[PDB]
Amino acid sequence: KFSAKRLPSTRLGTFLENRVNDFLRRQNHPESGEVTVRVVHASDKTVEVKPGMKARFVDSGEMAESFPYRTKALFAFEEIDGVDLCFFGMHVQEYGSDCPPPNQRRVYISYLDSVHFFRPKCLRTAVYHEILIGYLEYVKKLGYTTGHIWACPPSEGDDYIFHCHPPDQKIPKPKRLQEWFKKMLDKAVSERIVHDYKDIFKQATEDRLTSAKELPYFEGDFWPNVLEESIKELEQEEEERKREENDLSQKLYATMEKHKEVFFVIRLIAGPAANSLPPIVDPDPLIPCDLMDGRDAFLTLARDKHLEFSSLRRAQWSTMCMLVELHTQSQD
Ligand SMILES: CC(C)(COP(=O)(O)OP(=O)(O)OC[C@H]1O[C@@H](n2cnc3c(N)ncnc32)[C@H](O)[C@@H]1OP(=O)(O)O)[C@@H](O)C(=O)NCCC(=O)NCCS
Repeated sequence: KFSAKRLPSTRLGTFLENRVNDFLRRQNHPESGEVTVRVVHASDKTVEVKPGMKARFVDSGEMAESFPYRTKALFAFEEIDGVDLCFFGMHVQEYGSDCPPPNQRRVYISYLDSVHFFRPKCLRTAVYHEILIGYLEYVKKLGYTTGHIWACPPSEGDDYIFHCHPPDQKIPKPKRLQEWFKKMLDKAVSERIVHDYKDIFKQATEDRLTSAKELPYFEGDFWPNVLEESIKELEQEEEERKREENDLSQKLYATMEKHKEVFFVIRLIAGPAANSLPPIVDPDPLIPCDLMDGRDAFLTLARDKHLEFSSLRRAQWSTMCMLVELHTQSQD
């Protein structure tokens, strides 16, 4: 059988689904189904500093040329009427205790995506939040100190993870998505999972950040590209001054303040306890899976095989195909 449940389990997946199903049992809703969470990709990667920053800080020996991280893809499924539905997906980047500053003991949510067919409807959002809170709960247990989120909804017609969303699934505007993450984080705060959280601007200020090299630097994130753009801005200004004869940090602080409400810095472990921690040891094995290495492969598979997630029934058929692919691609 190629069911969701028969996908190879992990500590992380097991931890998440157990949290969600305990939550569902507590709600005792007659329409809810069993939820399965599976990590379907785990691999070692590195993000390398782009030219501008390498020139400024890497060649200077002030900053590592690259940072090692593990990427994970995980999906949540719901069984209803004995039928699998994939309804939530998320890719994360995890920077371990071996990672150089400024990235060590940090996790970053690359992207998350959903299709709105969870049953019952009235528990959908709560379940998403339980997945996210459990994730923060879990990495906090392993010893990561900080979580990072870039609250950015997809542009018109773009799919983050699931090809062809339901036409009537509304896409939240920035402010709504922002409030959504806050509600999730506030729950995590009341559960003493999250210590506190701040926008990127307030965090930098409190941390007394003085140099771009101090900003966490993640694969595909907003900040490495604004830094490259900022540096080219400096170069062109320098050229203006050249003609006339014939600060990075202040550019960054300015950009940080401008877009502060989109970027969350989430403190899992703060203060002293964040300083005498054992190495991070991840009990889960690597999980090679070309289909789920970042998001393009699955979008591409979906397009190629016409797997839409645009209705409940289309989503379930697509879910079956995805699962068959995940099962066979694993098999040797
Ligand atoms: C982020 C996400 C998982 C949240 O799903 P959610 O828990 O159902 O919350 P939403 O904010 O989307 O929807 C909540 C309600 O607001 C409504 N809503 C959403 N966007 C809206 C909009 N632009 N205008 C008016 N209403 C909107 C929804 O219809 C929903 O109504 P309902 O509860 O009465 O059914 C989902 O919106 C999603 O998958 N978005 C695409 C990917 C993404 O944005 N990822 C975040 C960046 S990493």
